[PDB]
Amino acid sequence: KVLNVWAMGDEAKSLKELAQKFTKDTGIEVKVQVIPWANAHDKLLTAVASKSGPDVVQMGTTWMPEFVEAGALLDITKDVEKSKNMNSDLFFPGSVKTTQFDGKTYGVPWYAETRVLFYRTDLLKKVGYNEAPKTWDELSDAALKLSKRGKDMYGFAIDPNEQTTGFIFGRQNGSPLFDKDGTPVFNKKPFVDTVTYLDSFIKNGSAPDTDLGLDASQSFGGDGIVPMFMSGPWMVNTLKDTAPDIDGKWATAVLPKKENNESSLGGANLSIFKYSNKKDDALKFMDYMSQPDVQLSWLKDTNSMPARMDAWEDDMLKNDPYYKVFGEQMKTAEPMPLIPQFEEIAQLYGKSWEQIYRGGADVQTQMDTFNDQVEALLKKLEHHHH
Ligand SMILES: [Zn+2]
Ligand SMILES: [Zn+2]
Ligand SMILES: [Zn+2]
Ligand SMILES: [Zn+2]
Ligand SMILES: [Zn+2]
Ligand SMILES: [Zn+2]
Ligand SMILES: [Zn+2]
Ligand SMILES: [Zn+2]
Ligand SMILES: [Zn+2]
Ligand SMILES: [Zn+2]
Ligand SMILES: [Zn+2]
Ligand SMILES: [Zn+2]
Ligand SMILES: [Zn+2]
Ligand SMILES: [Zn+2]
Ligand SMILES: [Zn+2]
Repeated sequence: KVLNVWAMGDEAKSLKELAQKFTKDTGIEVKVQVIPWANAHDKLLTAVASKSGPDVVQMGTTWMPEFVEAGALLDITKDVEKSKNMNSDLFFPGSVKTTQFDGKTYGVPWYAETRVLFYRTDLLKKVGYNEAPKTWDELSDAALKLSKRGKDMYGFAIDPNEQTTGFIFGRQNGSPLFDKDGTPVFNKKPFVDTVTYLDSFIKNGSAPDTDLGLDASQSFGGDGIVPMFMSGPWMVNTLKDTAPDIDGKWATAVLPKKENNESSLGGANLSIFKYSNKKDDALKFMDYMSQPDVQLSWLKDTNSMPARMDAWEDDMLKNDPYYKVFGEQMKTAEPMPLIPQFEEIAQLYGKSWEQIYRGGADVQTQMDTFNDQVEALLKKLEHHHH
């Protein structure tokens, strides 16, 4: 009788609260189970293997490729086209891409995350920039200048464990990452030149090449040791809460442009488990969560940005100087390639990046080795294919 909803994390307090309001509204009873992130993969596969699980599941966008192939997620194409609040035109195009496979829809975008430039407005002004850097040459130039402030002063952070960063810059320089035949092209000139460009901030001392052990407040606040970096919407909240000393001294901006300035697109979708016996009630719970005002309540309780475009007509987003920039970036942002072993490929990239920035490898030779590893990884599907 009760609609089982799987949410991911340590806590699902805010969703329980919206689920209790949904129940008061619809007479639909909802039980939210909290699945720790390090158990969700195997928990969901177990549900598939046992043809028994929740009715609605929170799906990280990068997990969609594997759970669609695994048969975990119901084809809801027909149901969402005739819905009020779940139609694909109502969501950011990149969020929509994460739901669509062989022309079919396996979920509804719920909340979206994209990566923007965080910068110290006073520090950029100091080195001659009235606005955020707008191009790769400016990001390079502004960062080298900021690094000459002092001994352990920097200009820009390249996070060596951030999976998106390499590929976001690659696409900006016109790498498609995989060609039309699915062949990896990490060793071709648009991607190789991108990695040379990222490597230049390390070699020139404008990006840290070790773990400085600074939290965001410590690195970005104060004198602004690392005065520019890239992050998601969660960092707005963190800076306001942990670095009040820099109030009115920082902003977000859209990423600097090369051929384009497009960012990554991630977050979560709501999907129906394939063997749900309550599809009707699942679709009703999902359509409530797709309503603009619920997306805005969710944003207030958890700072997750709406995937529903109409929510962005609210003043708390439209006219917020931090979040409006995430809204603009969202418009053209592109999910990381939606294949089941992307996270492995991100990881191989991480290692190659390390061999360059730390071990001084040649960029072209190292990208040749990386491209060969991706090819090998793709041939034998050791993980995540079904
Ligand atoms: Zn919470
Ligand atoms: Zn080109
Ligand atoms: Zn060093
Ligand atoms: Zn807060
Ligand atoms: Zn609430
Ligand atoms: Zn408007
Ligand atoms: Zn585009
Ligand atoms: Zn290492
Ligand atoms: Zn060379
Ligand atoms: Zn192996
Ligand atoms: Zn894995
Ligand atoms: Zn394994
Ligand atoms: Zn897997
Ligand atoms: Zn496959
Ligand atoms: Zn399987």
